[PDB]
Amino acid sequence: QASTFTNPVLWEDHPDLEVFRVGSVFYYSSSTFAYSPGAPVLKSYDLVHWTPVTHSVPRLNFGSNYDLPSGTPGAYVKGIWASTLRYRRSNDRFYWYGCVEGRTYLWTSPGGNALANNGEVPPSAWNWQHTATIDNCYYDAGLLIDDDDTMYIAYGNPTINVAQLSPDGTRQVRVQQRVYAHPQGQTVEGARMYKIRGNYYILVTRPADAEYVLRSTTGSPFGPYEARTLVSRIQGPLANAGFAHQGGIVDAPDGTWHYVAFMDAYPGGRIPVVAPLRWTADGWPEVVTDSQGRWGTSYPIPVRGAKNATEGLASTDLDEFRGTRFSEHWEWNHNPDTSKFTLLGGNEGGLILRTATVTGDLFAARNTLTRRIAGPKASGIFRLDVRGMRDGDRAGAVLFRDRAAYIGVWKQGNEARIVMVDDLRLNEDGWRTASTGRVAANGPVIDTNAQQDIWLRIDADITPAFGTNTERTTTFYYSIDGGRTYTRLGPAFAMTNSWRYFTGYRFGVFNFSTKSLGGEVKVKGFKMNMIL
Repeated sequence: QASTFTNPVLWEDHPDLEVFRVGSVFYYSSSTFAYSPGAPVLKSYDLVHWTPVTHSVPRLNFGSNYDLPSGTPGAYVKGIWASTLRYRRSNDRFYWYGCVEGRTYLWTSPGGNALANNGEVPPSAWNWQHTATIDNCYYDAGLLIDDDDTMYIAYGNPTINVAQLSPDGTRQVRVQQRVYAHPQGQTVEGARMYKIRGNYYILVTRPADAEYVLRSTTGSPFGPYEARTLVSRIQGPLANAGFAHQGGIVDAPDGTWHYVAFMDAYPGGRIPVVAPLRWTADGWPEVVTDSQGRWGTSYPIPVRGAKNATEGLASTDLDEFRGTRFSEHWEWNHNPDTSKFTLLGGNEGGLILRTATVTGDLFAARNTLTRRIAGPKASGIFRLDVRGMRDGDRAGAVLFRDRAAYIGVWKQGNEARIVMVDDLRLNEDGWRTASTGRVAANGPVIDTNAQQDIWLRIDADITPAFGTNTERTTTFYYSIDGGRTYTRLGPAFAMTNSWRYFTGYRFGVFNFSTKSLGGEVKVKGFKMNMIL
């Protein structure tokens, strides 16, 4: 058995993390902006091996922009920002709170008696429902369920506030403003709140390079709070990925604490790293560094020999869209038009994407289905049947972000042709479309037999390059011999290192029309291979 682990623990974009433990299970909640479903939950038995198990927000309920009714700016880079999740033992219910455009939304799910089953939730038990809307802006919320079952939320920017909730968690009953302000006027945010051995602690970030630990000086959850540095511009564990910051702390079954932070590993996104904590005699947590004062590239494993938790498909497992619902790896760009896709299900599987939007702009198209890229290098392959495309349809495999490119098929009259398109751009100023794309290369006309089984492959390099002037490249390929041989199409595509869109690069499949609705493609399957 492995006795150590290496950082990062998961090389996939899961930002604004919250972590906690129920029995033997660790849970991890991340932010997802306008991707739908939102607010994924991952589980691990050891803080190292994570698997996605549910989403707290099955359809984004924050207004009609989230349905992408009429093109950009839609709700791009709005939606779910840093939010919070905890498990309530007393009623066996998970509570997810997230502030979206000035209001805070509560989504809850029963836990299938998790408290009594060592923290396990049966897959069939998850059932997330919109439970309340609180008309308070809990920006960068951190929920605490206190030992007496009173619920508190720390929040704010650039100073921290603490609100007390009603017993059912649906309204605010008390608030203390400005429980912490930095004495040199520095901005703090990213609150996570804890009750630990009789005391209240709040973890906050100084964006985007430091984490401070606050502790209540009075013993009251309303503070006031004083601060110590947890990390500040710490080196490691990865180069060209900004600094470890934000995240949260959690204890293992053996009682040892750990700090789970994330790095700005653009162009891949923001990815978790883990370090042990020790506690000073006066009750402050400190990061255990390597012998050189760095966040270690490797540490002892927090929990040893724990079977991984194969609850559904792994990130790199072939997915032929079998059974009743999407695996937890998939999220749509904005809420999907549910009338325009079909998960066929059963042993054969297959996903039908009927065109949902008439547009010349990929960023305006409904029903683009996306998933995270695993780093540092990965190949995403989609296998399609495109015989059902109609005149004016465009469909394919997209490397999806604010600067995007795809390999796809364009159906014009009775001609289906493979194309590579680049220069698909959203303006960072307001997220309106800047460019609807350039056909960088034409591939072959494909006959009906090739249309029946076309494989489109994206080789993405997400090796961190944040804060450098080196842009990583992605290359595109197609196969019309059943995935045996691939042909490179088009130039290498340079990827942006910008943080402004927040979400990392993703693999996606899209299908829209420039002329009229009616056509469809079938996605037979997707596979991600790690490029070693």
